[PDB]
Amino acid sequence: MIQRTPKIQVYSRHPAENGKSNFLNCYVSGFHPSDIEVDLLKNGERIEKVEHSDLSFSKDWSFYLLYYTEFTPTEKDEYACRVNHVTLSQPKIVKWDRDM
Amino acid sequence: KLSHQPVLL
Amino acid sequence: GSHSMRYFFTSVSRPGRGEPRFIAVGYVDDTQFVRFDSDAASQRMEPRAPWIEQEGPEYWDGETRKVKAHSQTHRVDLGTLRGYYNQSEAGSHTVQRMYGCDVGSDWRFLRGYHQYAYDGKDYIALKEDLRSWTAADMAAQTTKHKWEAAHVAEQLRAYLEGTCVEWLRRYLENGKETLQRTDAPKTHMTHHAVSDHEATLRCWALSFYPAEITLTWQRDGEDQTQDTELVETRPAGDGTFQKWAAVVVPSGQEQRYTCHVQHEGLPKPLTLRWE
Repeated sequence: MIQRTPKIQVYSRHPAENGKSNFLNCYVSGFHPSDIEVDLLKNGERIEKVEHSDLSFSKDWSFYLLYYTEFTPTEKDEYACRVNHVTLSQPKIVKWDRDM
Repeated sequence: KLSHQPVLL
Repeated sequence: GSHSMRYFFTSVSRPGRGEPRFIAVGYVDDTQFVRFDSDAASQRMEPRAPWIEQEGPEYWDGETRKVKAHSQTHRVDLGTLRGYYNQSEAGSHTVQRMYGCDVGSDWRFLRGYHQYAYDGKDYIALKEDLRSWTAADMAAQTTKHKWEAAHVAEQLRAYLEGTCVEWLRRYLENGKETLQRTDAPKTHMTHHAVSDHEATLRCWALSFYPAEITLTWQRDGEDQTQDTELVETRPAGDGTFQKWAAVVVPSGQEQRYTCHVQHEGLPKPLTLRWE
């Protein structure tokens, strides 16, 4: 049984602009097996209106999923993606970095 | 369109 | 350009929790257009792209029947592979299947695929000549011998070279406004001081379709890979894709570096330089 740990990217659909409606994305890829827990966080708290893509996989058989939610960024709100998978000893949190 | 071929491992 | 149609099937056993989970998705190029989920309420193949919704009830009935047949065979496959590998009924295991076809810019057949994985590793795969199989290990030799004596590959050759091509053409035509579009990347470069000594240059490509793209850094016109970082191409969520590539450079030497962007929607490759 090949296990592979998820790669995680957190980013917005459109260039972020404060006060402007947008989508927050958490893209998990390259992982195996397919069971995975993914949450989107606003100031550490779990957002409830999150949708995700249908499970699919790449040429090397590793799975990928997009989780996403509508959001309007501000100057001071912090967003993040929390991911749990059998290859992790504890959930991994990746903060959203607009300034890239 | 999906295939209809019977394929069993 | 070239195009493809692909179907991806994931089957996961759930010991003590009833039937195995089964998910099927279908793609034209980088656009998903159908899905089926064994745990969903409808128990039907469902549309996931606007252009496929025009297909009438005979289409959806036929695809639903075939995807349920695929689900029944994968249910048995899980039990079959557990035996080949002498595994207990206690653990969860994953079977994956992919098949489909690629065509060239004239939309004629280029390559067909039909392959399986078990718990994340190759199990068996149809070879490019569409006559023979690659068995990944000793257990898969059993399947290969059975499929060879039954001429399984010859029947699949007909689907991959026939039905698959014909319906890929039909989808490409019915979905022409989106499937045949080529959205060139929108690009820009950012600059961040890491300290007073070095800076990160980041080359961005946004809202492009299809996913295929090449971002490369050059220094003085020569390809540069040291001190670079490149992320996986990622979906924007609106049907387009995003990617960036970065290089860390000595401060005062930013002007030596160029980012080069290759994409099928560009009439010419782009060259970006800082400011």
